[PDB]
Amino acid sequence: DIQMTQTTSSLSASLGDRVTIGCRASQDIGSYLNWYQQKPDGAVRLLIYYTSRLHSGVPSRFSGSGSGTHFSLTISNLEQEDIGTYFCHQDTKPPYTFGSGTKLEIKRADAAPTVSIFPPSSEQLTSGGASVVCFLNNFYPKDINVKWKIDGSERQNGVLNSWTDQDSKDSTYSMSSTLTLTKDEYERHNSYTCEATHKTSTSPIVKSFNRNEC
Amino acid sequence: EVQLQQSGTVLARPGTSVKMSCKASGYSFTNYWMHWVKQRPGQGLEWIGSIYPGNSDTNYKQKFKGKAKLTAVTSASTAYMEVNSLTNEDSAVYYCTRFGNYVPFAYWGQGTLVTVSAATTTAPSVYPLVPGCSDTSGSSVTLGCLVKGYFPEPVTVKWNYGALSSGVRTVSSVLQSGFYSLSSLVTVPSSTWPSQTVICNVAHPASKTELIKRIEPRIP
Ligand SMILES: CO[C@H]1O[C@H](CO[C@H]2O[C@H](CO[C@H]3O[C@H](CO)[C@@H](O)[C@@H]3O[C@@H]3O[C@H](CO)[C@@H](O)[C@@H]3O)[C@@H](O[C@H]3O[C@H](CO)[C@@H](O)[C@@H]3O[C@@H]3O[C@H](CO)[C@@H](O)[C@@H]3O)[C@@H]2O)[C@@H](O)[C@@H]1O
Repeated sequence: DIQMTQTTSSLSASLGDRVTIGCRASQDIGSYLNWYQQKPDGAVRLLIYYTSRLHSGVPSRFSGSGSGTHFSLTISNLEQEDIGTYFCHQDTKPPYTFGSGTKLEIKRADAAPTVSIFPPSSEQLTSGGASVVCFLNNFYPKDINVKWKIDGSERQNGVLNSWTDQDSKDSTYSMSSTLTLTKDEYERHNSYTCEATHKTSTSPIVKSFNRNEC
Repeated sequence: EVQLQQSGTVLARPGTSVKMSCKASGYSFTNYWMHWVKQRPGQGLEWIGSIYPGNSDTNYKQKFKGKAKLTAVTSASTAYMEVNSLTNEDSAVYYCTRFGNYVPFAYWGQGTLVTVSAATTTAPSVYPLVPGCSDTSGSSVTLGCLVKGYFPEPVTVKWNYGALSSGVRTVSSVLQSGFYSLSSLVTVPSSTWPSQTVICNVAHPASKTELIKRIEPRIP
């Protein structure tokens, strides 16, 4: 088969800047190279076909180039709506093959998270479990560290971290850290603290509550 | 106008088979090749094969011969793919897509998610995320729903049946010890909550469950 290789798996660029996404074929494929964009909801859209031809509703910012073995999709001036994963596709003849995709992120002005802490609900507690949630809202860049302290002591076990996709409108991220304990474990301690470390400050943003409600 | 509507998510045991559908509208079904594409996480995109519904001609990537079977029913304007001898490697999103004319894959289905597992379906437990009693106030408030211990994927969360979309943040699911969990949070004005019903709607297609959780202040 014809191996399609994309230059990089992820790319981050600022609004207004020129962006290039590269693709390479293991043999000469002439002009038979297509570019698709996939959104986080899984929707797939054809942007460029036959190396350089734009498709339906595709903005003039997009252009395509190709040598037969090396190809690129170029965005002249990056816009907010350009977020997604870009795949190349050769269709010389069966079997068709695809590049593995380049995920395009918007590079944004740095933004500090807004931090919220959520004690377990009475509903969960009465059923024997206890989850404590630390939520970090609307920050950039994506890289962020959450540290849990229970009665002053670090806990790493039973912690689950997850991020949103980059916000389609303002390019920020949000994330939650969930600490799972049993009710009995949870009732054996008083102080619950999450500390968020982000590049926007050298001092952690700290949120706590006491199980005593005081 | 051209639409490709694919069937819903499927959970299947190893060794069994699944048959998924792709219903076409807005064009003459029998005059275009319908292709199938596999998206497995960390495996990019993989072409499986295609069918021309007009004369039932098919082609396949060599590895899928005898593994995936492509059919079409003209009367139903529907293309089908049946994948047999299922393994965990068959867990993926499968797309149907139309080829031509003088363009490649111009129209795509929404994708069908296949989960191959011996694990049975488990509905989520939902718990409210409510600010603590001794929390600092302010013009806005952040509320949420914790969605725990479900299988298989996916779960969707909406707020107030979809009417609340602004300030919504739903993190990706995480897989742990065989089960999925996620959380969805919303920031609303302090005069909307606790003034109005704030509900999270949790849907889990595999268990056919449509759950609601009212977000209410803690017991004083
Ligand atoms: C500009 O480059 C872009 O266009 C390329 C796609 O262009 C082709 O699309 C039309 C349909 O093509 C499919 O149908 C043909 C016959 O079956 C197949 O070659 C092609 O199918 C693909 O090939 C594999 C099978 O070999 C299938 O798996 C895969 O789907 C082609 O145009 C022809 O079809 C239309 C309508 O039928 C006709 O207008 C045209 O046929 C020509 O006109 C005469 C009949 O009208 C006939 O004598 C001539 O063939 C077109 O070539 C895409 O790759 C590039 O991005």
